[PDB]
Amino acid sequence: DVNYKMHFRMINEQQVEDITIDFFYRPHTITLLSFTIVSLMYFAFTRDDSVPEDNIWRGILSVIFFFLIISVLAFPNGPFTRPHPALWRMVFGLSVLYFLFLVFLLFLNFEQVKSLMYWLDPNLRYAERIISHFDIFAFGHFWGWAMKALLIRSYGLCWTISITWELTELFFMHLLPNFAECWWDQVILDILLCNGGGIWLGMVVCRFLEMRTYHWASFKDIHTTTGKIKRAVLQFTPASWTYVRWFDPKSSFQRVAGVYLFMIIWQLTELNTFFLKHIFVFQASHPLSWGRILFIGGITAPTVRQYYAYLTDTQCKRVGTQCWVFGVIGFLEAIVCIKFGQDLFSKTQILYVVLWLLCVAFTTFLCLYGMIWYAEH
Amino acid sequence: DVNYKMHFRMINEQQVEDITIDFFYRPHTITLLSFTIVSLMYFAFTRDDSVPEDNIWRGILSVIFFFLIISVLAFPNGPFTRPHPALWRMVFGLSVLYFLFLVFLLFLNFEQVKSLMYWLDPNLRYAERIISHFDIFAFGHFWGWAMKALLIRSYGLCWTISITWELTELFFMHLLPNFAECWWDQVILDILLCNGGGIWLGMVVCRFLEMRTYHWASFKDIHTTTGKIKRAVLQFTPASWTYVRWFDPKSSFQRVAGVYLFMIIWQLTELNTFFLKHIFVFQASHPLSWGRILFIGGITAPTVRQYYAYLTDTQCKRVGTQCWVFGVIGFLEAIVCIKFGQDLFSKTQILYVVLWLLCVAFTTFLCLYGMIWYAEH
Ligand SMILES: CCCCCCCC/C=C/CCCCCCCC(=O)O[C@H](COC(=O)CCCCCCCCCCCCCCC)COP(=O)([O-])OCC[N+](C)(C)C
Ligand SMILES: CCCCCCCC/C=C/CCCCCCCC(=O)O[C@H](COC(=O)CCCCCCCCCCCCCCC)COP(=O)([O-])OCC[N+](C)(C)C
Ligand SMILES: CCCCCCCC/C=C/CCCCCCCC(=O)O[C@H](COC(=O)CCCCCCCCCCCCCCC)COP(=O)([O-])OCC[N+](C)(C)C
Ligand SMILES: CCCCCC(=O)OC[C@H](COP(=O)(O)OC[C@H](N)C(=O)O)OC(=O)CCCCC
Ligand SMILES: CCCCCC(=O)OC[C@H](COP(=O)(O)OC[C@H](N)C(=O)O)OC(=O)CCCCC
Ligand SMILES: CCCCCC(=O)OC[C@H](COP(=O)(O)OC[C@H](N)C(=O)O)OC(=O)CCCCC
Ligand SMILES: CCCCCC(=O)OC[C@H](COP(=O)(O)OC[C@H](N)C(=O)O)OC(=O)CCCCC
Ligand SMILES: CCCCCCCCCCCCCC
Ligand SMILES: CCCCCCCCCCCCCC
Repeated sequence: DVNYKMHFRMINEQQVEDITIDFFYRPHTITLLSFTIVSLMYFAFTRDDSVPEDNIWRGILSVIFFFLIISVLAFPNGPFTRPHPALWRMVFGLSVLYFLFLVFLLFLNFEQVKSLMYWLDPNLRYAERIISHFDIFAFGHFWGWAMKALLIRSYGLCWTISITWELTELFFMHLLPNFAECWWDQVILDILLCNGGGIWLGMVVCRFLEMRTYHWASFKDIHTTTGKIKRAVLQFTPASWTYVRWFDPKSSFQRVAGVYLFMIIWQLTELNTFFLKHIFVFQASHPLSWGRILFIGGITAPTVRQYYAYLTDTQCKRVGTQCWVFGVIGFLEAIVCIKFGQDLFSKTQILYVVLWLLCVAFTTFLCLYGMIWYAEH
Repeated sequence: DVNYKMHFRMINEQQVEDITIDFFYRPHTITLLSFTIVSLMYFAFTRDDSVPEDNIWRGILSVIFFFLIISVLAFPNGPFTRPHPALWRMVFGLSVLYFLFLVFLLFLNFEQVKSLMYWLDPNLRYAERIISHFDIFAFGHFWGWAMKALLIRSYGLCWTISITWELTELFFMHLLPNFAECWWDQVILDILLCNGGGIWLGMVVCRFLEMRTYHWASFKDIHTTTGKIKRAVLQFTPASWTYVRWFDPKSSFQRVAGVYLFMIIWQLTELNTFFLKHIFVFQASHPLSWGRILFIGGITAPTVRQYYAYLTDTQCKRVGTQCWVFGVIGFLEAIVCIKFGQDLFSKTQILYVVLWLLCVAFTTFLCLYGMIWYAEH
């Protein structure tokens, strides 16, 4: 009750501790009101509004910007408080915008969605060997895996997800057999080098952060210029690292089911990315692909932390709002891919779709024994 | 600091006191997660999306519906906690929807706004004596004035703004001289009966509610059926009524200028209503006209109590988020009228627009002496 609302406030709206420069946190919401009104007056009395399409585009951009401002004013900032809670409020505002956009798309038919996508960018309408495969997107995949390893902190989770998803991508070759590819490309380059290296780097960084002691001093008290610069740059780094062990030695059935649902939703997000790219046929270099991946990772970090907090802490009896929104976003992307994807499906074998559900369950069951037996030894 | 955040929480997120039926307040945000996903699955796989135009309409309704659900989870509930804080989160969720809508319109040109309005309702494109003037809108205008009187509790405000607006509504006859009307339409029917009668009814309600003692008991503890029914209907009535006195006997210049801004923004909302009807031609009977007045009426109730809290209590050092949004909405509607209204502007004398600014200042200055001198006697 009294603790419940406080325990949930530690998941939704984490407060900033040890505020030295009070200027950075004192609200000035009336100044924000004046700024918004004056900006709208300028953009309404000086802008040129003779072109319809550009008017619609700029209106959409302005609506997004001022929804971000409203999110700063009202929305919660998750379990994170660096560099500033306003940033995570803005990320939550983007999450809500995306969730509503996905809600809208479920009512338009395929022709209307295609027309909207062509409106977003008209160019869509027209649309040894080891060394060559490395690219910027391999860099992105590796760094995303590193961030996931940082946030999850379990080899038996990240590796299970990596192997399962790589095998699913290999199995879904029949959807797009035109492209010239081999199993080795999506086995070695991904499981061994990209995903493996990302997981290793993330794990070593998490190990460092867990045993690092945090001695955040006031930016004002520091005297030397190099010290001030170091304090400024180190702010973007986390101020603390929670001790994340998913599997208790005496874990109950509820905890195992929670971790299983976590892994299932992770694979669902990977599947949503794959099938969105497949159905709406934009290249990986297109902003609608890598921008969405970046946004999903930025959502994923606080969502992972909130899901861990809800699953472990027995005092927390409400799931955080960002984790809720991420769950809705993942499931709505799955529904969108289902609804708009019946054209490419011919003789769907869900027998493989059932297959990793047991294979994840078998592996998350060996994770228990692999630790329960190791706990004895 | 510690009190500041606590005191602002009393304006933004008022908590429910003496919770007896805990069922009505226990969150079930995972059940709300399963409800939306299952709801969209039904509307995505069973609905017929062959009509391009009706898909956009139902999509807009769905986005609005699922922004209320997000607003229930995240947005604050103002200074009000009856009949349930969720309702006042949905009412806030409409304010953010409406405020962002006005941000969009400030970039569209007059042809697109008209084209958008005809889309909402295609019928817009084509578009003794005392007893006869009474109508349903006189009922609304009276009850709107009665509702305001509850939240203000001062004759020297509700009458100053009633008198000075009715003369400003009457002075604007030159803008629309086609309609056959006389000065006595807005002199006896409104100033004396509609507005004057509404204020009197509103004031006697406050006189009752302020000296009424509140003895809210458990709904379960009540035994008789008539008592249970009486308790249920009585929930929609307020649980408490704060003693509001705008003018302190020793009021400072910051307080007088605080009330002066309240009087000015009140006219602006009255001025916005008159103009956007005149600019975008639609009659009062249209749902685009009376629908907006009902929404602004519901928005006004928490905004007045948040503005009063900010004005008086020296501990409150942040204006509530609902009072912030209503300030932006009341101004964006004025910018919208200015940008799209230059066609009717021919030889505008802002001399009368300056005129009530002094006339309100003179009357809000006599309100001081009218109370300061009465305080001595
Ligand atoms: C057609 C296809 C065919 C194949 C289909 C295959 C189907 C396969 C089968 C799948 C079935 C799996 C069933 C698992 C049930 C778990 C129940 C359980 O343990 O309860 C709880 C956990 O579970 C929860 O409820 C947690 C919150 C979830 C809600 C937010 C969603 C956001 C997700 C985003 C997640 C993040 C993802 C990040 C991504 C990187 C724990 O019990 P509790 O007592 O509530 O917890 C105690 C804690 N308190 C309450 C005391 C504080
Ligand atoms: C230029 C723009 C305006 C400038 C002034 C600004 C004022 C802004 C306005 C504010 C008032 C909001 C009400 C708008 C009036 C509705 C339009 C109308 O007359 O059409 C009726 C809708 O009848 C219904 O069935 C209503 C369904 C639920 C309500 C949805 C309304 C939109 C969101 C409101 C929810 C609250 C959100 C915030 C509230 C502020 C009848 O039409 P229909 O039977 O649907 O006929 C089908 C034709 N189409 C439309 C499908 C093609
Ligand atoms: C071209 C046309 C020509 C004609 C133009 C005519 C121009 C006419 C000229 C107008 C000039 C009037 C200027 C007066 C400024 C005085 C300010 C003042 O005293 O500060 C504060 C009040 O003022 C505020 O700042 C309050 C919050 C306002 C922001 C939210 C707006 C929402 C409105 C929604 C209104 C709802 C309406 C509902 C209606 C039914 C008080 O001082 P403070 O020290 O901050 O307060 C102490 C308390 N704390 C801080 C210690 C806690
Ligand atoms: C660009 C700024 C450079 C860095 C300037 C700098 O010194 O930042 C310090 C401030 C916070 O200063 P404190 O050390 O009191 O808060 C810290 C808190 N008590 C804790 O340790 O948790 O950072 C921000 O607000 C965010 C700034 C960035 C806004 C995007
Ligand atoms: C401009 C943005 C710069 C990037 C800002 C940045 O990295 O800081 C975000 C958080 C900071 O975490 P806190 O210090 O608030 O607490 C942490 C919390 N108590 C915990 O338990 O971990 O770190 C991550 O999530 C790092 C993962 C990658 C995130 C992308
Ligand atoms: C339809 C319900 C009929 C009325 C049924 C009824 O008995 O309501 C009681 C509940 C709350 O009951 P309490 O007296 O414990 O809370 C009140 C608090 N202790 C106080 O006094 O402030 O009211 C609602 O949630 C109303 C939601 C209505 C749905 C919006
Ligand atoms: C379905 C909706 C039914 C209508 C519900 C209704 O009337 O309740 C809303 C509030 C109730 O106020 P509280 O009891 O939360 O506290 C009051 C606060 N502490 C104070 O200081 O006043 O009353 C008004 O604003 C009445 C004005 C008219 C509002 C339209
Ligand atoms: C949480 C962070 C969200 C970041 C969103 C990234 C989207 C960027 C899109 C850029 C498009 C550029 C086209 C030229
Ligand atoms: C705060 C309460 C908001 C209520 C909004 C009222 C809008 C109703 C519009 C109904 C249109 C009906 C057209 C047939």
